[PDB]
Amino acid sequence: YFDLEDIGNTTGQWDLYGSDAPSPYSPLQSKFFETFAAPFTKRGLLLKFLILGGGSTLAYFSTTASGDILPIVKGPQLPPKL
Amino acid sequence: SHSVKIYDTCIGCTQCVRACPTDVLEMIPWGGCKAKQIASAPRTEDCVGCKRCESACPTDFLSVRVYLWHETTRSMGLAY
Amino acid sequence: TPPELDPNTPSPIFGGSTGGLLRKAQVEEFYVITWESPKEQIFEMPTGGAAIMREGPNLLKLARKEQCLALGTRLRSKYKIKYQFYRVFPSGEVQYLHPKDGVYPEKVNPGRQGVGVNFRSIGKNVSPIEVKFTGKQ
Amino acid sequence: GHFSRTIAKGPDTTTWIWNLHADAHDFDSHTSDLEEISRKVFSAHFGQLSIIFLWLSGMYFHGARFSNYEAWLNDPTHIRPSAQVVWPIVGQEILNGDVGGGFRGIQITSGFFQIWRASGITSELQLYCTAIGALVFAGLMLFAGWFHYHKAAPKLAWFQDVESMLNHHLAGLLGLGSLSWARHQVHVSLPINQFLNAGVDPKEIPLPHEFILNRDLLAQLYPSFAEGATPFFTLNWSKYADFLTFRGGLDPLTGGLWLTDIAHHHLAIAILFLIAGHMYRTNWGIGHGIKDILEAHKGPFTGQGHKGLYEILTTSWHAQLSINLAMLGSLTIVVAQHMYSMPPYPYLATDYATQLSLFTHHMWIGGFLIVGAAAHAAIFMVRDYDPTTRYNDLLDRVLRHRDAIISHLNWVCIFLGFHSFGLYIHNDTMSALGRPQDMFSDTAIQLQPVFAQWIQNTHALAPGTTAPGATASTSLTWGGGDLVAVGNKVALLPIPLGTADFLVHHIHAFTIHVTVLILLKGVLFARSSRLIPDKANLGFRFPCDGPGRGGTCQVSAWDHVFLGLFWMYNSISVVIFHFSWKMQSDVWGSINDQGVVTHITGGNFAQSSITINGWLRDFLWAQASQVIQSYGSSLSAYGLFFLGAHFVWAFSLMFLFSGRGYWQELIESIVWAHNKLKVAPATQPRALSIVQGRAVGVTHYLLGGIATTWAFFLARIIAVG
Amino acid sequence: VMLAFGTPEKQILIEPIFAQWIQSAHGKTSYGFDVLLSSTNSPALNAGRSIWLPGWLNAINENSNSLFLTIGP
Amino acid sequence: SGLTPCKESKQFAKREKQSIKKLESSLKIYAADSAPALAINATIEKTKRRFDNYAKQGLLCGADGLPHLIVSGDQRHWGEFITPGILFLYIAGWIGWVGRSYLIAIRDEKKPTQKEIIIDVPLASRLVFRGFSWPIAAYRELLNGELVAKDV
Amino acid sequence: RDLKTYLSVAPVASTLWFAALAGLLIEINRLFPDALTFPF
Amino acid sequence: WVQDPFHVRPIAHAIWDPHFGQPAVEAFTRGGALGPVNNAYSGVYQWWYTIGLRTNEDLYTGAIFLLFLSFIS
Amino acid sequence: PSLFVPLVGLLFPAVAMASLFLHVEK
Ligand code: CLA
Ligand code: CLA
Ligand code: CLA
Ligand SMILES: CCCCCCCCCCCCCCCC(=O)OC[C@H](COP(=O)(O)OC[C@@H](O)CO)OC(=O)CCCCCCCCCCCCCCC
Ligand SMILES: CC1=C(/C=C/C(C)=C/C=C/C(C)=C\C=C\C=C(C)\C=C\C=C(C)\C=C\C2=C(C)CCCC2(C)C)C(C)(C)CCC1
Ligand code: SF4
Ligand code: SF4
Ligand code: SF4
Repeated sequence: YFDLEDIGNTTGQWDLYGSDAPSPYSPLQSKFFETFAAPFTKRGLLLKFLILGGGSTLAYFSTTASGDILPIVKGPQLPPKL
Repeated sequence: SHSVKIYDTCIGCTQCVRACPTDVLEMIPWGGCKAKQIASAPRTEDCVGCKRCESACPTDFLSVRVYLWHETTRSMGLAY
Repeated sequence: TPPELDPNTPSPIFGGSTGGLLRKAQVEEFYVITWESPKEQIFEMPTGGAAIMREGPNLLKLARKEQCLALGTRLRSKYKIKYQFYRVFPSGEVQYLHPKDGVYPEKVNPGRQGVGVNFRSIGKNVSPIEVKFTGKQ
Repeated sequence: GHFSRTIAKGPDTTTWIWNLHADAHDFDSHTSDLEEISRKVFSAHFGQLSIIFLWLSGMYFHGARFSNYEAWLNDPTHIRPSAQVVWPIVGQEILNGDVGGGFRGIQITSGFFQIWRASGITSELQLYCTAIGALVFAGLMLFAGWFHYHKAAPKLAWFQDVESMLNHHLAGLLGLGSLSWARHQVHVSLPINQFLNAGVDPKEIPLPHEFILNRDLLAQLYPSFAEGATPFFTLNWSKYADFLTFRGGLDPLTGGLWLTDIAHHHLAIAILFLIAGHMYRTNWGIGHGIKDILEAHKGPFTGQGHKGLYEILTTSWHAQLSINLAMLGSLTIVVAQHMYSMPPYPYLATDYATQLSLFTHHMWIGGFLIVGAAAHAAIFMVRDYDPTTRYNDLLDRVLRHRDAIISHLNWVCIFLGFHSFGLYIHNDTMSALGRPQDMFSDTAIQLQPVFAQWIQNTHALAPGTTAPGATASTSLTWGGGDLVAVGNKVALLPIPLGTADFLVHHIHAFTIHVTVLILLKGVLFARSSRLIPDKANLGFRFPCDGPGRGGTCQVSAWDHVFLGLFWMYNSISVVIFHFSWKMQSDVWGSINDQGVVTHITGGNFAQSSITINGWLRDFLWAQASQVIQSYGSSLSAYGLFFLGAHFVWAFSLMFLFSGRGYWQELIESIVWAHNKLKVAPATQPRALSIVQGRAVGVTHYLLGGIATTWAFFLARIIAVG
Repeated sequence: VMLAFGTPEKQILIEPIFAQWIQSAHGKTSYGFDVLLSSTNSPALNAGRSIWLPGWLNAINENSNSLFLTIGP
Repeated sequence: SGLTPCKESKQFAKREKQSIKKLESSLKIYAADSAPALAINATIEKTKRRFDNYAKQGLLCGADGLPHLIVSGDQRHWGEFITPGILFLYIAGWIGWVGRSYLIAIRDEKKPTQKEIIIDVPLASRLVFRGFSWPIAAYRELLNGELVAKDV
Repeated sequence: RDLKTYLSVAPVASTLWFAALAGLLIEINRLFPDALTFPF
Repeated sequence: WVQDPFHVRPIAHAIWDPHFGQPAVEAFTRGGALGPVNNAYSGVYQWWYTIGLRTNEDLYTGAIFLLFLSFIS
Repeated sequence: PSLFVPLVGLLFPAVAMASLFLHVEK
């Protein structure tokens, strides 16, 4: 009934489902976020920061009192033939 | 895409064409057999490689041979 | 032969399905098929079930090409109906395939060109050979 | 192919022989004449009934001449039920073992002994007659099929009158059948068994017919029978309540349901099926047009609905067969779970060997039939689905959003699989690393099945409150503080539900959902698919459509039944395992003088069935010791069949992991060796077809697998129970 | 079958007499075979000329090592 | 042959006694004169008999106390393999020769496959006994026991 | 009556043949059980 | 291990796993090691001892030499 | 010491899997 070689888009599911909403905005509080979230918006630079943020994992394990790394002590079993 | 070939050992029974669901083959005027026809493979781009054509061939061993080569969406038979 | 071309035609009655086009159509390709019915009949429709055929030009859009032929080969049987389908593309364009020659591929026609015909006969193929090609040229 | 002329034609390859049997019963492929088919299957049912009738005759006959039933009757607690005897040839006689009663025979698990005691049967004389009566019936049934195919075959119009058939089957067969049996109970079963429970001895029991003739003998007990006029015609009915009651629970001396209740049950069931029998329209006005009523239901969601169904279910056998197989199988399953929880036979629950094998047998039969529903449902789509002539609309939409249903069901299985099997892999890992606090256990982070525990709680407090007439509970698994102990064995006991019980139920949720997925996917996409737009033209049983499209192997609806067949095995196989361990661990056992109960495995289910290693050790490795140590004893055959099944099973993997292209090329070399020595058969040897190799594969897999547990279980409970 | 039937004396237990003949041919004095390196007169064992044989023949008749174990049905 | 004959065996002799005692244990609960009685006692005599026979015929018996067969070809133990083996090949050939003789007779004329699925031709004219002398197939070998179509 | 014979001449023939073979073998074993050798 | 090849278990390497519970670290502490280790079943101890390796220092020099051999490859 | 390295043996998969992903989609 409605196929138009002119517009190939409506013909296909090209249309954004009504879930799209191109409406206004949100409060001015954004002016704050835009200021402090800027260094993480660069990409690639952020890729690196997070990977080198893996330096946290090293720091957290080099220093860790309560993970089972001690026997605590025992007298070991010989044991099948010593 | 897939590579299909026809051989002069054909007898022009046209069953390979009727078997194809994508329309990869067709009949051709020729002087080699009594039917004076021969299979042709012009549209290999639409070939999916299912070998339905081979299972209709009556020649002692196939006159039409499908050689599965590079894969494409059409050959992969994808609808998405 | 001159391709007839398709402009606008009504679609057959159906009501919807989940086997229709999806994204591929938008960005790669989609195939449409046209056939004329002497009666508002009922046909199976692949990728779904039950659709009324309609009477008139009848235009349907599908994907994979094969879906169109399946319908077309069922359309030629059961009902004595002629049909034709094309590949739409995403930016207009007019590629018309099948019948093409205007006479069915199974029926021998006068000027087609062989394309990939080997006059050697099978079993007489060679063995490689590190050079380009496989020997079934 | 005897059935078809071209098929019969001539044999050129061995494939002809395999085809001949494969399509022997495929009646709708031999003719397009619906009447001819219907006539064929109707006669086939007679031939079936003859075989099962003959089957029954042999069970009664063997019970008479080759059994120690009489011996078992006087001492049911520690006499082993045994029918059939083995001739002393090539060392066979070892299978004849001590079963008590001074008799040498193989211990049985069919449960006929418990059935016969309930029926009030006392002598081999009585069993002898019933065997002959069955044979006489077998002669009739076989003759009846010959008469209705060659002499007087019904019209298609005859079979199509479904209304008349419905009315009868759920009234003439069900109602009067229940009623007729209800009479035998209170006149024969109840009187005689009442004596048997008083330790009177069978030969000292009067003959059943003496109870019927003179009321005197039957009236001294159950004194409601005393009145000749009977209070029935007075319509007070309160007086009758002595021979029938709503007591429920379990008799503490015989361990079965009170026959005092089953008689009342059938009395109700009978007329309930007699009334419901008067529903559909026939000839004398009063009744329903099922065609009309079906049409009435329609909906904003369904649009036209059910319209046209009556046409479909009156012209397509596969449609009716699928529905029937789906529920007859489902019925067999609920039968298994009702006979274990509510033991209906005298000295049945006490006989642990019979109960395990009864529950397990019904689970497989029920499981198989349901899988068969998938097949014929798919066969209907390929062979009988025609929108032009028989549109439904319900079927439509379903086909319309079929990519939706499967995709969702696909997700649920992944959610279930993770949230079932994953928990076990969690527990297996936390226990191996030495941290049981972490595991999903009753001792650690517990996942209590409070919903199931709540339903059981209300069943316990049901008698008196929401069930005044009920003196006791429905089943003692819902009892609370009750305990029945027949002999030194425990008949039944309240079954607890813990975190270990939460996991296993979620595994059954899983296995069933996946089995549904595989089967349902094959039915909907039986005709068309994005991959194969014309699958319906390839048929229902075809191997493939070539290596094209990346590979289209097992796209057939047949192959979906093939894949779902293994999964139905995987499914039940773990239900029966759940049953076996739970009953042995928390129910079955011996009760002492003080009242202390010791179970067979000693309550190790709760903390050891939460681990995979726990099933592999505390269950398999532990409970196998019987089967693998049965050599030189009466259970010798089970040990062999245990090994024999492991073989036919690994033998299946040969067919399943390979293809026929290899085999055909191998045969070529073998045919050459034959041609050299003039020993080449004119019927050229061919490999099995692609589809047959799958059929051969799954059969042996199921056989070897099923058979292997059979020997597992039957060796376990006999040596222990 | 017979062990199931409780009759292990009906088994087919073929003695690997060919292989046991090889073992005796190596120096094992088990079995009554009288073959090379364990026989009564031959060019083979005396070709030992001490050296390997005395230390090695000690090793073959060791009931502890895996050097030529005892074999059967 | 570290085995010492079943006669001077203490294990194989002990094994006999062990088996019959277990059988005797079973008849104690049935009371003689009864059916399960003979069946047990009949089993016992067969047990004694087979143990008795094995010692007669030789049979070496290992340390385990069970007879071990010797297939080396030793004349002392020919009855353990060679003589039954000769008997097998005889019947094995006989079957082979009769079967081959059948498919050959069928091939000329008729529909050959008809005879294969259905053989309402029994031993043909009289083909079975032809196997009584199969070994004379050695003389069929010097002529045309094999077809010359493929290789030699 | 030609018909019954043929009927008995299909794969059933195999059952009859193997039943006859089994009977022979079993009876042989009755007269000579526990045979581990041919001693004559 | 060298000082008593009969009654000591060779050590492949140490174990370091955060998922290990205390009973795990417990059970795997063997061969006179300060922490949980794996009992070597590759027979490298017998091989290295037989060819003449007696100290840890010797083992290190071999590791360095192989690391160097790995480079020139 | 040995409690610093098995994690970089797990930082490495994070790095490797990320890099390879970029390589294969390019
Ligand atoms: C009384 C003797 C008798 C005779 C001479 C015939 C003769 C015939 N019948 Mg009839 N039939 C009979 C009894 C008889 N029948 C009975 C008692 C029934 C009711 C079940 C039938 C139901 C019947 C049907 C539905 C059909 C025939 C047909 C035929 C014709 C073809 C034969 C055939 O089907 O192929 C094969 C011959 C066989 C004997 C097949 C074997 C089937 C039997 C019942 C197997 C027994 C079950 C077995 C024990 C299962 C366990 C196996 C276990 C060992 C593994 C032929 C004229 C067919 C026809 O008319 O052709 C179009 C046909 O459609 N018969
Ligand atoms: C309600 C009962 C019922 C009825 C009346 C039918 C009827 C039919 N079925 Mg169905 N089926 C059923 C249940 C039923 N089925 C169930 C529960 C399943 C799931 C397992 C199936 C799965 C199924 C498939 C996949 C197919 C059918 C097909 C058919 C049709 C013909 C096939 C045929 O002749 O059999 C042929 C009989 C054989 C080939 C014998 C095979 C050997 C058996 C399986 C071995 C059994 C082992 C034995 C029990 C134990 C070992 C014994 C041994 C060691 C001696 C016929 C209409 C076929 C069809 O195309 O429909 C038209 C088809 O392909 N059925
Ligand atoms: C336990 C499972 C199993 C068994 C028994 C076999 C057996 C065999 N395989 Mg197989 N295979 C298997 C699994 C198995 N395979 C698996 C999982 C794979 C990977 C996919 C393969 C891949 C494979 C390949 C690639 C090949 C084989 C081949 C063979 C044959 C080798 C010939 C031989 O040694 O003895 C002969 C036969 C046997 C030892 C078993 C026969 C079974 C019994 C003994 C027959 C007696 C029947 C008895 C009377 C029962 C009657 C039943 C009754 C209902 C009638 C043999 C039949 C080769 C072959 O075909 O050589 C010719 C070969 O090419 N196999
Ligand atoms: C948190 C605990 C509370 C429980 C609520 C959540 C659990 C139950 C799941 C909600 C499902 C909603 C059912 C609506 C009741 C319902 O089914 O409505 C039925 C509705 C009615 O249609 P009509 O009114 O047309 O029906 C009449 C005619 O159509 C037929 O003649 O039909 C449809 O919804 C069509 C679309 C199917 C809807 C598919 C959803 C299927 C859910 C799958 C889960 C099955 C669970 C079974 C467990 C035993
Ligand atoms: C002496 C002896 C021994 C040895 C043996 C040997 C070592 C040998 C050999 C052998 C050989 C190495 C042989 C060979 C060969 C060959 C050939 C080349 C063949 C052939 C054949 C044929 C040709 C056959 C045919 C036929 C017949 C005649 C019958 C039937 C079948 C047919 C028909 C199949 C031992 C010591 C062990 C034991 C003791 C004794
Ligand atoms: S393989 Fe399939 S698509 Fe290709 S030529 Fe053959 S039938 Fe056509
Ligand atoms: S099937 Fe073979 S012979 Fe027939 S038309 Fe095709 S190529 Fe020619
Ligand atoms: S191997 Fe078999 S199933 Fe797979 S593509 Fe080839 S023919 Fe089809």
